[PDB]
Amino acid sequence: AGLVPRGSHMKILVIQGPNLNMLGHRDPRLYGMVTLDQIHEIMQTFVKQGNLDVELEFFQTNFEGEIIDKIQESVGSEYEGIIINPGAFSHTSIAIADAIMLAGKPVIEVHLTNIQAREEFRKNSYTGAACGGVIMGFGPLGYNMALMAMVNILAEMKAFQEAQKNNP
Amino acid sequence: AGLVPRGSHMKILVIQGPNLNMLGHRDPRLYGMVTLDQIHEIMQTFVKQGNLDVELEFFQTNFEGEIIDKIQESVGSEYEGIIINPGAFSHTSIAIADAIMLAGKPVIEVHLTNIQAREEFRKNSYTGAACGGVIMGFGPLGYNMALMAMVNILAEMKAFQEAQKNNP
Ligand SMILES: O=c1c2ccccc2oc2ccc(S(=O)(=O)N=c3[nH]nn[nH]3)cc12
Ligand SMILES: O=c1c2ccccc2oc2ccc(S(=O)(=O)N=c3[nH]nn[nH]3)cc12
Repeated sequence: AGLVPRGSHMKILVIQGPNLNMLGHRDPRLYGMVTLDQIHEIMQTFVKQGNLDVELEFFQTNFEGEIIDKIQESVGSEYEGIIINPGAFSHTSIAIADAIMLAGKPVIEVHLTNIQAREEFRKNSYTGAACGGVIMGFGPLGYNMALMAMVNILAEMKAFQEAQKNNP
Repeated sequence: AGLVPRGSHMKILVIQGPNLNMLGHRDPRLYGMVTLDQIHEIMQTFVKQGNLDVELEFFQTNFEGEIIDKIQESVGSEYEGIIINPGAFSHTSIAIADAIMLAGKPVIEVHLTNIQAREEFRKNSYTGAACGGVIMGFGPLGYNMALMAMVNILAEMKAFQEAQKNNP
């Protein structure tokens, strides 16, 4: 008793789906040539500026199967929550949505654009329905909003579980 | 020149739509009896904790027309941005969506629940499509996320407009 110091390395996995790696090379003039690496740096700076004890891991892929593999690799292993932008797969991938459903951890969906405001085929998100919450239309800023939420959620889950939940 | 001290009273209007006033009296056991007034207090505390120079005004109504009147009253007058939860009107009110479209200021939509994860009739948001961005499924926390975003947006709009934009 009293032998386990606190508190948190929170470990959050950020999964980016198809085409996002081309940000700032084709577009966005919409955010003035911000790149995907730059969004990731922005998230790291958010952590630093808040003096938060958070470890971020970043992963981008154009493959549905690589997204599912990555979600599965997190289930047994260390990552406490996932921030995901499945991009265009959000509207079609029942398989990714099911993988999220049974990930056993909080998952937050982010989109750069307001997918509710575009073509009819972009309005549906199977994956969004599986996630706890969805953020859309804030550009890179949306990712910092997702991080703010995830830190709150993971900090409160600990409080409950331990100290309270249990003092072995 | 140099005769106008800076910087910000940001004035943000928070508009809550139908049934939300009954939070914590019928539900949410979903958030343990949090009331609508309590959400508003949470937002005020967010401002205080960040030492932000932000003024919040709160308004709840069960009337579509009162929401439109309130949006209009902001156009000519002082409020720099709107955070809105139109609730069940989101799925049906073209009129509120049009009022948002021409509000001439940033408008962010928030829902407590993940409306993408419920009945088919709740998935559509006319109002969400009109807003710059949408946040759903974070409970009260979503409102603090909306505030974080709005402060960023309004701070950057000033930088541009003034100093840069213009030094009369
Ligand atoms: O805006 C972009 C974008 C711009 C330049 C080059 C590549 C790009 O890839 C993207 C991928 C996803 C998104 S997204 O707005 O984050 N998600 C979407 N879901 N369905 N459609 N969009 C925006 C984008
Ligand atoms: O969860 C509630 C709620 C619980 C107890 C009593 C009244 C309530 O009113 C609400 C009003 C709106 C929402 S809402 O999830 O923020 N927005 C919705 N749009 N369409 N359906 N829901 C949740 C709610």
